[PDB]
Amino acid sequence: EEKAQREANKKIEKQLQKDKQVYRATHRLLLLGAGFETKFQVDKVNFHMFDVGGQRDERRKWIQCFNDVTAIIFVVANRLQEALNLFKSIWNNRWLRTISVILFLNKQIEDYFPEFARYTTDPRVTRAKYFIRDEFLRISTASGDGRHYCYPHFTCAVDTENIRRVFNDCRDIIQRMHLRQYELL
Amino acid sequence: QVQLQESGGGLVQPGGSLRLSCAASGFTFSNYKMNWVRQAPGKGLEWVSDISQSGASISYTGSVKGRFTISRDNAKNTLYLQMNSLKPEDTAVYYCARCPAPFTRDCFDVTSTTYAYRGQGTQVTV
Amino acid sequence: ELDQLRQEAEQLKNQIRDARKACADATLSQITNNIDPVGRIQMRTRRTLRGHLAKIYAMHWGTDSRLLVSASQDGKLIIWDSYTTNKVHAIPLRSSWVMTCAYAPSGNYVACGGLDNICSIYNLKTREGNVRVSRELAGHTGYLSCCRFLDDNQIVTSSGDTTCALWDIETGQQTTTFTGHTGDVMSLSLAPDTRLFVSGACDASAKLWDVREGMCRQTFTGHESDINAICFFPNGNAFATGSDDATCRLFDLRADQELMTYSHDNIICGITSVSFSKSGRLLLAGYDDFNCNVWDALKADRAGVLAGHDNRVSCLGVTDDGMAVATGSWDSFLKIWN
Amino acid sequence: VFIKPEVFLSLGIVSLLENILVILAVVRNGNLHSPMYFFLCSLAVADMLVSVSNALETIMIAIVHSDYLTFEDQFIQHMDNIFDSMICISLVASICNLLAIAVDRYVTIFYALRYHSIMTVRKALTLIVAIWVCCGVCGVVFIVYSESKMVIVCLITMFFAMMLLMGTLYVHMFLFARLHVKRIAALMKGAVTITILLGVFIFCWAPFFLHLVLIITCPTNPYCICYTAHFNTYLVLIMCNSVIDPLIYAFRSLELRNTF
Amino acid sequence: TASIAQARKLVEQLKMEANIDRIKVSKAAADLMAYCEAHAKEDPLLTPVPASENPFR
Amino acid sequence: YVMGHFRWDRF
Ligand SMILES: [Ca+2]
Repeated sequence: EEKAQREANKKIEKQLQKDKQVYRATHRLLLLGAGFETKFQVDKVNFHMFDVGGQRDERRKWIQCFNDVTAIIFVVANRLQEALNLFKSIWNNRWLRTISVILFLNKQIEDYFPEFARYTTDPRVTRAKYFIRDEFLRISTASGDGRHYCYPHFTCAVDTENIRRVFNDCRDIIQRMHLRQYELL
Repeated sequence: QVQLQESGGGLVQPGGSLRLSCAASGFTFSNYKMNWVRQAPGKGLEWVSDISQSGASISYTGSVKGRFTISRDNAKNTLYLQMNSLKPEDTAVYYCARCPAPFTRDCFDVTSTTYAYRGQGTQVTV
Repeated sequence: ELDQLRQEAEQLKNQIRDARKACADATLSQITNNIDPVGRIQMRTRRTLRGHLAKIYAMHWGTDSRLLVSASQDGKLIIWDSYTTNKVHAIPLRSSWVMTCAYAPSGNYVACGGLDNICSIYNLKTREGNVRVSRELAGHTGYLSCCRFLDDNQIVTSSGDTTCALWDIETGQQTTTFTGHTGDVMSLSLAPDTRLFVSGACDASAKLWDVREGMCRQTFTGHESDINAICFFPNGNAFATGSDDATCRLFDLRADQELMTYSHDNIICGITSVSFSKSGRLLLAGYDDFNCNVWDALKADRAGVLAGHDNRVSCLGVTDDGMAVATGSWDSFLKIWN
Repeated sequence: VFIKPEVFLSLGIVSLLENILVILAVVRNGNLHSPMYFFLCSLAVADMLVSVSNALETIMIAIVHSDYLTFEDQFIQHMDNIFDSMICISLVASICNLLAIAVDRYVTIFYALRYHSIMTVRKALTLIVAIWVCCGVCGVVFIVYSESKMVIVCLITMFFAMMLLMGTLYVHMFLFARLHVKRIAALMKGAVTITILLGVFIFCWAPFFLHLVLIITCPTNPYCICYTAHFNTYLVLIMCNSVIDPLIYAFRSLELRNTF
Repeated sequence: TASIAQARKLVEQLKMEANIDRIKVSKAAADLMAYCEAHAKEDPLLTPVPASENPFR
Repeated sequence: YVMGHFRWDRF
C-alpha cells in the first residue's frame, strides 16, 4: 500500500508543479474604492482583477488577505477627505506596507481645503487637479521607506487608454522591486 | 467593557464656544489613538480630528482647521475638543471614537454605520 | 422612548456586574499557588509539509489523529498523511480567497469557505474515486470566517455579517440563525457534547449559544479589542480567547466571569490562534511575531516557545490523542511538533 | 617566482567552507525551484572545484619534490594531466556561471512581465547542465590535446568576450536604475555596487590572461615581460576571487543572509 | 422607531441573562484543578512518551 | 619531469 501512496503523491506533485507555473506568471490586482473577478490579457501577459463589492462597510479584517497582490487600484473622484483617510489607512497598514498603489483621479474648493489659497501649480482647473494630486502624493511620500510608491493618473474619457496605463505601472513596480533587490536602486 | 461617554454641549449662539468631553474606561487609554467624529442632521458620519498616543501628532479636517483644538489627558483618561468661533453649519451629534487596535498608526472603519468602539454622542446646536 | 430603555439597560448591566462581583470569593491564582510548576516544555519539529504556493489560512486534524487538511490562498485544498508526509488529495477551489476549512468527524466530508460568501462541501469517499463538490450553501451576506461539522448532515458557520447559522446539508437550507453580535464573527468552538458552542466577534465580546433552541445564554466581556481565536476546555466548562491586545483570557461558564489572564510586557502583537493540550494543562497560542508560545493554564506562566516559522502564524491545532501539534503560517509551510 | 604552499592550503579550506555553507542554505531552504538560486549553486560548485583542485595539486607537489618519490616520470605526468584538466574545467565553469548570473539579472529587470514564462525551471536547468558539459569538454580538450598550439588564443578570446559582456550588461542596468531614481526624486549606492562587482572580477581574473597574452607574443623581449614571472601569484588571485564570489553574490540575498 | 426595536431587544436579552445561577470562583477553580490533575498521565505533550511509542520519530 | 603548479607557466 506504500507503493500506491507513493504513486498518488507522485501524481499530486506533478500537477502541483504544473499549476505553480501558471500561478507565478499571472499578476493579480485589487480594485477597491469604486468602479467578482475579471481575467484580461494585454500584450501576451495575463492580468487578474478583483472587485470586492459584495461585503459590508468594515474593511479591517478582509483587507489583509490581499497582502500579496501586485498593486492596488484606487479610484477616487466632504467626499474627498474620506478617500484621503482611506488612502492614509491603507498606506500605513502593517500587512499592506509593501503594496504599491495606482491612483485614478476620476474627476476631470477653498472652503473645504483652506491650504488651496496659497498653492501655485483655463489654468484654474489645472491648479485644482494638481492640488488634489499633491494631497495624495503628500500622504504617500511620507512613510514609504522605499518599498512602495504611488502612480497617479487623470481619467475622464470613455477610458480607451486606461488598460495600457495599468500595464505600464505594473511594469515599473516590478522593475523597481528587482532593481532594489540587486542593491542598484 | 469598553465604554466611552461624552458630555458637554447644548445650544449656543453663533460665534459661541463649547468644550466637549469624553471619559473613557475599560481599556488602557495610553496605547490607542482617539478621534472625534460628527453626524450632521440629514447626512452621514464625518471625520473631524484625531490625536496620537502621546499627543505629538494632530490632524484636522479642512472646514474646522484653525478654530478647533483637540487634546487628551492620559492620567485622567479624558479626551477634549475645544470649539470656538462656532458657525450655524456645525450643528451635529459629536461622537468620540477610537482606533480598533493598540500601537497601530492606522484607524480603520472609525466612521462606519455600526462601529463598536465609539460612544453615543452629544448634540451641539448653533 | 430611547432614554428610558437606555437607563433600564444601564441598570441591568449594573445588576449583572454586582451579581458577578458577589461571586468573586477567591481568584484562580490563589487556589493554584501551592502547585508544582510544569517545568520547561521543549518541542522539536518532526515533519515539514511543502505543497502550497501561497499563504495558509486554515488547517484541521482528522479524528484519527493521522490525516489533516489545509487551505491556502492559491486556491488549493490539500489532505496530508502526517506520518509519511504524503499527499492524499489536492482539491482545486472555484474561489482563490478561502479563509477556513473543516474535517468531518466521520472523515467522509470536507468543507471550506471565504470571501465568496459560500460554504462548499466536498465528498472524499466518492464511488468513482474522484473528489467532487457535494453541496454549496448560500445564505450569508458577508465573508465566511469559520465552520464546524456537527455530524455528516449538520454544520455551523460563522460569517462576517455578524451572524452564525446552522445548516441542513441534505436540503441545503438554513435551520436556525444566531443574531446577537455587533461585529464580524471571527471564530467558534463546539462543545464536546455538541449541544452548545461559543463565538467571538469584533465587538470584543464572546457569547454562549444553545444549538437546540437557538438562543444566547451568556455574554462575556473581558477583552479590549477584536477577538481572533477561541477554544473550549477539555471538560466543556471553560473556554479561552485571544484578541488583538496581545492577551489571552480564561472564562468559566458556571462562574459566568473571567478567571485568568495570560500576558507579558514583551508581547505587543495580536494572537491569531489558541489551543489546549489533552489534559488542559497547557495553552498553545500563535502570535503575529512569527512564533507560538506555551502557557501554564493553571499558573499563567510561560513554559515554552515554538519558533520555526518565517512569517505570521495563522493556524494551530492539537490532535485528539494529544501526540502532536500542527502550526501553519503565511510562509506556506506546515510543521508538526512533538 | 615562488610562494609558500601554506597559502594554497589556507585559501582552499576557507573557500570550501564558504561554498558549502552557501550550498546548504539553498538545498535545504524554501529558496528552491527558482532559477535565480540554481545559478548561485552552480557558481559555488565551480569555485569549490577550483579550490579543491588547487589544494590537492599543492599537497601533491609538497609530497613529491625531492624525496619519497613514487615513480620517475610516468606517474607524475599521468597525475598532473588530470589535475590540470580539473583546474581548467573549474576555471571555465566559474567564468560561465558568473556570466549566466548577469544575463539572468538582465532578463529579470528588462522584461519583468514576460519573465517566469521565458525562464522556467526546465530551461534554467537544461542550460546549467549544458554550460557544465560544454565547459568540461573544452577543459579536457585544452589539456589532453595540443596545449602547445592555438588553444591559448581561444582561451583568451573567451575571457575577453565574457568580460565585455559582463561590463556592458551591468553598466546598462546601472544607467536604467538612475532614470527611475530621477523620476522619483522629482516628486551612489548603484555606482558602488557596479564598481564592487566589475572591479573585483577584473582585478582577480585579468592578470592571468594578460600573462597568457604575454607568453605567445614577447617571450624574449624584457620590456615589461619580467611580468611573466609572477605566474604563481596570478593563481592566488583566482583563489581570492573564489573566496569573494560567495560573499558578494549569495550573502547579499536577504533571505539567505537571514537563514544563517 | 428605527433604533427603538434594537433597544427593546437588548433590554429583553439583558433581562433574560440577568437571572441565572452562579457558583463561587473557588468551586470552579477547584474543579478545573481537579480535572487537570486527574488526567496528567495521559498527556503526551506534558509527559513526553518514550521514542518507542512516538509515531513521529 | 618537473611538476608545475598549473600548466602554461611559460611557452
Ligand atoms: Ca602541471
